[PDB]
Amino acid sequence: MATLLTTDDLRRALVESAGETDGTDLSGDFLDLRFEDIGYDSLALMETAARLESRYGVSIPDDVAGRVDTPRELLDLINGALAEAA
Repeated sequence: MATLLTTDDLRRALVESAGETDGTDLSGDFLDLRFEDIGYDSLALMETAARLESRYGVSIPDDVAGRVDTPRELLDLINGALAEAA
């Protein structure tokens, strides 16, 4: 059945990596947002992915992690790798 990331799962990654709700409101849907729009660098995106990567046992290239403009594609990317697992 696999284990995919919901809006809460990915939200936590962003929030926890940034700190603790530091203006980073990913409450509800945040897929149609942009990382620059929410004050994120790819550096934090690495950290975001890494925290999830470690739990789910996935691995995404740093260059690919720090390439997503929208949180949607970050979710899409990890869920893609999650589907590459079983």
